[PDB]
Amino acid sequence: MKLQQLRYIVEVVNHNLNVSSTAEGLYTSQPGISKQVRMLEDELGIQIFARSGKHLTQVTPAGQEIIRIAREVLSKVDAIKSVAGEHTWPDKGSLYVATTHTQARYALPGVIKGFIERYPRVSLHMHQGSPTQIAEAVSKGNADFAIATEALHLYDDLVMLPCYHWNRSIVVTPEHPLATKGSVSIEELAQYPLVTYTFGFTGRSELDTAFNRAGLTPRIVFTATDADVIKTYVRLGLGVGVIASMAVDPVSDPDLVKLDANGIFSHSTTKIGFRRSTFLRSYMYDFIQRFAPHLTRDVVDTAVALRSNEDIEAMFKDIKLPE
Amino acid sequence: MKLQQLRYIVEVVNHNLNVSSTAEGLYTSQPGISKQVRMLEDELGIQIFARSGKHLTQVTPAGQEIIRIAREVLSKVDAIKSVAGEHTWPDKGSLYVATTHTQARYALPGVIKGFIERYPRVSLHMHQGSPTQIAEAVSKGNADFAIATEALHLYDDLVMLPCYHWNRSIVVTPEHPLATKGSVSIEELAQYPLVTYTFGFTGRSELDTAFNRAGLTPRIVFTATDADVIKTYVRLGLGVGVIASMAVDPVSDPDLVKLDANGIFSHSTTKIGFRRSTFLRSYMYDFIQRFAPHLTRDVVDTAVALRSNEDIEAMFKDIKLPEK
Amino acid sequence: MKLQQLRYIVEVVNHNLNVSSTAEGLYTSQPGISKQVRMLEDELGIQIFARSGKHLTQVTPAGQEIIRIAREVLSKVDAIKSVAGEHTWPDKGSLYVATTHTQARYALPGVIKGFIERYPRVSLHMHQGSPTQIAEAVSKGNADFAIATEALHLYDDLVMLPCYHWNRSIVVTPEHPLATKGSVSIEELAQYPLVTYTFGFTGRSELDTAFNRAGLTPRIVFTATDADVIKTYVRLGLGVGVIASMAVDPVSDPDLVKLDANGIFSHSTTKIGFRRSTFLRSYMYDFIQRFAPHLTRDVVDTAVALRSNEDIEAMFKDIKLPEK
Amino acid sequence: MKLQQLRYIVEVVNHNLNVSSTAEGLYTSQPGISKQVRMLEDELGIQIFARSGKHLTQVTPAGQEIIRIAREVLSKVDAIKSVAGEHTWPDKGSLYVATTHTQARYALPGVIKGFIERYPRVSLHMHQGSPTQIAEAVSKGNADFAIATEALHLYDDLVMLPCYHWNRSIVVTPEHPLATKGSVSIEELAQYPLVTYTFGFTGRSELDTAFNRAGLTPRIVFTATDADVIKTYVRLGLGVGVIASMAVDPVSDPDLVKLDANGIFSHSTTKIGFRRSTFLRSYMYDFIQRFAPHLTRDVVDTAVALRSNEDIEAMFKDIKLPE
Ligand SMILES: CC(=O)N[C@@H](CO)C(=O)O
Ligand SMILES: CC(=O)N[C@@H](CO)C(=O)O
Ligand SMILES: CC(=O)N[C@@H](CO)C(=O)O
Ligand SMILES: CC(=O)N[C@@H](CO)C(=O)O
Repeated sequence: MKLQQLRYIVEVVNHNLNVSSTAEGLYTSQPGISKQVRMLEDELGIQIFARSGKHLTQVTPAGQEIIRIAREVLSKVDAIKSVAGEHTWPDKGSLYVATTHTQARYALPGVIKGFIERYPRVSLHMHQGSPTQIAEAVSKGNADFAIATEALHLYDDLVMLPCYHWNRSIVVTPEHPLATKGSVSIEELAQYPLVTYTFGFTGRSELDTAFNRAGLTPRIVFTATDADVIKTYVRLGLGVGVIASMAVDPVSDPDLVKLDANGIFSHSTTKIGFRRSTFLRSYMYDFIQRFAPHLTRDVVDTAVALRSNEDIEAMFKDIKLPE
Repeated sequence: MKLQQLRYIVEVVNHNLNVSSTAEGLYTSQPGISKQVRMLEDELGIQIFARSGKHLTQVTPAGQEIIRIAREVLSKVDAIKSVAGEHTWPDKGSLYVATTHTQARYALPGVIKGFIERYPRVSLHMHQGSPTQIAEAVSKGNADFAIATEALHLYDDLVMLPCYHWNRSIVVTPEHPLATKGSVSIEELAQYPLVTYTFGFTGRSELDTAFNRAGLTPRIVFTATDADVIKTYVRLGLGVGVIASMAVDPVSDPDLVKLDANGIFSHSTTKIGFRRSTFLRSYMYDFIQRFAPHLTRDVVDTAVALRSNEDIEAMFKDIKLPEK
Repeated sequence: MKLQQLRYIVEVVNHNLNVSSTAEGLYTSQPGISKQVRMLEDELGIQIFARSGKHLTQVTPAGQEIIRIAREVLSKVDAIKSVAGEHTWPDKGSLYVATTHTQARYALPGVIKGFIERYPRVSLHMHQGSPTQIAEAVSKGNADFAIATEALHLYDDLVMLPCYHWNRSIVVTPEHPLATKGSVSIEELAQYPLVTYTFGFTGRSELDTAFNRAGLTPRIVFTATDADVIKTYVRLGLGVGVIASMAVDPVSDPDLVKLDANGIFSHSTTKIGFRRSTFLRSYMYDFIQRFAPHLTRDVVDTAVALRSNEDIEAMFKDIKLPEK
Repeated sequence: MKLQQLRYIVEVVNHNLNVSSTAEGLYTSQPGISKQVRMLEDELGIQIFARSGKHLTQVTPAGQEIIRIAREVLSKVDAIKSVAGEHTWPDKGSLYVATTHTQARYALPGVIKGFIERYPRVSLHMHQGSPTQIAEAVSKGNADFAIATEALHLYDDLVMLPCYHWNRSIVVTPEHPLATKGSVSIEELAQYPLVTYTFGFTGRSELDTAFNRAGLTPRIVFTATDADVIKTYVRLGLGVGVIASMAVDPVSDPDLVKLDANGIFSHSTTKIGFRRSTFLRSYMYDFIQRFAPHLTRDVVDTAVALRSNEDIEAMFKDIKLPE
């Protein structure tokens, strides 16, 4: 059978079985129509229309099922012509970044907003994880980039690109013995129960270093992997939170008290990282310099071309990285 | 657009993008098909296939949508001719079923005999195969029904009707250690070389689940599609078969012991099923009911109007189906 | 054989066969560990690891068995110390839970507050992650409990206790086409770019099933592990989010509309679970009951004595769990 | 803690809390035992044994749980020493053959019985399928060999190794108008309803050829992919079966009647096939010559070395292949 026959029998019913009126609507002749209809009935060996004279009188019981399915065939062919084009698919590439939650929510949404404007057909996949985990996916071949924010010793066999420096705040409820006070100390911090990151104390971290040096041992009551849970947890009593300062601002967090701890702990450096055997696509270079605006193609190319991350550190020695 | 163009592109996929093979298949020539393909591409404004040189390498994203719809169009066309058949002469036509060797050999022979006796002018065609091939046969228009025994996620796009639940046996030669000793644990079973289906272990079968639960890995020496090959292999040494309990006959299977493996592996469910676009002729409703007594005509049509195989399951929630 | 040797080989696997990384991790030196490893190999008469030059390339079949057992041995050792803790001072210790961002942010804060109030000398450690990482944390001894929201086949080796059923929402900016129009079909949804979890589409999730049923393929522009990232992304243009309905607040989520996607995707089930080898301290039973009221102590111990998570399910068959 | 401590406390309970008797059984001294026990209790900070004098009096409530788990630790360590060796695993290789059911049940069980004796650590995987399917897996990379028994036009881009020739029988029930008769004909075959293979009639097959040439059209009532179902189906009435002669023998099939059809249809040739880009392992060469004993390594090497299957056909031109 042909699509055309199907069109003709549906149309003959739209026009109330008037074949002459069918012809005018379809820009053809009554013999044209009638030839196709009769050919279809011959092919199928069943009458789709009852006739009395030359005249169509009605659709036969069987014809009614054929016309119903025929209407479905037509509708589907339209649907074929409606199938959207190759530019609706994001198959121009895929970028897999392993990073932190604060980085993805307070840092990168400003970058993501850009990368997607430029590359609307590259798909973007932000995996989160402990410093340990972040570093493992890059090695394993599961991730393109690694945005290490600390414990950068784990990101060992990877290019290391300094992006900025960050500082740990102390967070407390408004009513807390620290909420009204000006500056606070290491000794009188360790006095309180501590709420911080799950990987915060490992035996080599900075939080640790500041307690081992002071011969103090802190009382940890709650840890989480994500800062937003540390903060939600501090909607309670006596605990003291120890997270990134960028994880708290008084606009979103008016129910909390952000409080300098800049002179209490050493500072950290969020680097970006990736395997050396990875062809840097355009969208890759793009993400890097969207995150850190000084990591322009040339800087990166100049950076990777070297032999050791010591040499990149050497390279940025006397340049004030952002804060 | 033309039906022939939709046939051609569907057949190209059916033939694994091998256009020389397609052309032999439809008794025309490669240039005939390519011209038709390219015109469709031109007409739609969409490449259906990625290309290399003279080779087709893959169906594109957009091509995939177009092709899916093309498959529906052609199945509708075959429904038109089936409706005419039904009205012209109800007791005359053909039924194609795709299933496994065990279903054919042990669940169907009776059912078939009955049917052929009632419908001597209906030709019946039984394809045997793996879950993947059963799904394939229904997809390429080679089969009206699937009778599927496991891996039911391969049939989410079909209407599938529950038939019965079944369980597996461990089966060995009478010498074998497990014969003499009582019941068998997964830890015990894991220490021997396993004989089972090619789709026995897939990463997500009932056999996988039992082994993942115990944190064990199976030692697989021999697989086959057909439970009957597997059964001949066990005529030797240490190998332990893992197959359906109904593939073994306490009478006509005299050289094999049949150990209770109901407590190692969970049961599977056998379903019979079709594309929603298949016109259900009277002999087809009969075939379903003869295979599965509780699938009366109203039960079927009731089941077809629902949205999901999960909704169909719900229909049968306050019933207990046969165990086999 | 020595405990230290079993620690070492387990840690080598935990560290992805990276022995330099292992050695840094346990504050000793690579030669220390290699010597211990090789001696174990020598003692057992089995290479645990395949090697290349100075590199470990994979764990061998036999090595895999040995390692699985080694993991049990070490968990038993930690059970000994947990029992001593329980008897010496019940209200003092640590609880480690691994779960998703939404569980932490929206199902736990209350539950936690209650617990910390009753047990001020129990430190609580909440790891957030993907189904794969939740399973990983319990396997490497980093977590006492998993609260798993989907992909439950990743936990066949744990005792898992049903908590509640949950469903997903389609979520968009108020401009978006779908806002204005009524209910949404999968065919409609498939025509937009999707925003969902990194484990949203796996080949066997609830999202896959809905799409396979309709014969459609999703256009995935953005994934993230955390429902909250996904929610910030939808502050833009066309992208349509597919996430849990409880990750969205008709109050504190004011820039997003929440479309009924209960009729596109089937529900999932949130379970809480542990290795059978974990000694259940009193505060742990409390944590379970506080999270899931119907998991009383007897219900738990009743559930642990059963053989399967499927048997556990059966316990709850004549009950209807909470929907969230 | 150490395994040794665990051993000591379990053993002290096996010996009914007599430490001196424990020492003799373990070839050590009472101070030896007692040092480890006390060290464990110190590590755990809980008493495993109640004491009255120097004497053990009983296992404490907590000690009873520790000794129970300790017994489980010991048992597991034994289980480690019981883990079977690398020679219990079939990881020396895997062979994926795509063939027919008759071939796998009446032909290859004699070969399989051999291959497994020689290679007990190569796993063997027999996939079955329509001639079409058999040929597709080889191409796709899912199979190592293809044992085509007919429609060898599908096995196009593959090495083709003739193994033997086979002939189609006719099968019927004892009571059938053909059961007592001697020889039968093409015309009076087409008189009956036909039970044969699902791919039997394609438009190029031999069954076809013999009917197109004779200007006859047969009445097909039942097809199956497997011969055993064709035969089981012929436990009925009037149908006539058309399958391989090797698929029927009067020992297994006494309820049937096998009946020459050698002069009614052309003969077929079961070849073995494989991609040219496939390194023939030892177990591969082995299977080929176990199936066809004349396809010895040298024959195969001599066979593949050529350029066209026409040349292999040329090569076997005047050699009587088996039957
Ligand atoms: C800047 C940042 O994201 N810091 C981490 C801490 O490593 C965080 O998740 O807060
Ligand atoms: C009951 C049944 O047919 N089972 C399949 C395997 O799922 C078989 O072929 O034996
Ligand atoms: C209800 C829930 O927690 N769902 C997961 C996804 O399965 C989430 O993180 O949102
Ligand atoms: C020899 C053989 O196996 N022949 C096929 C027919 O192609 C069969 O399955 O009987």
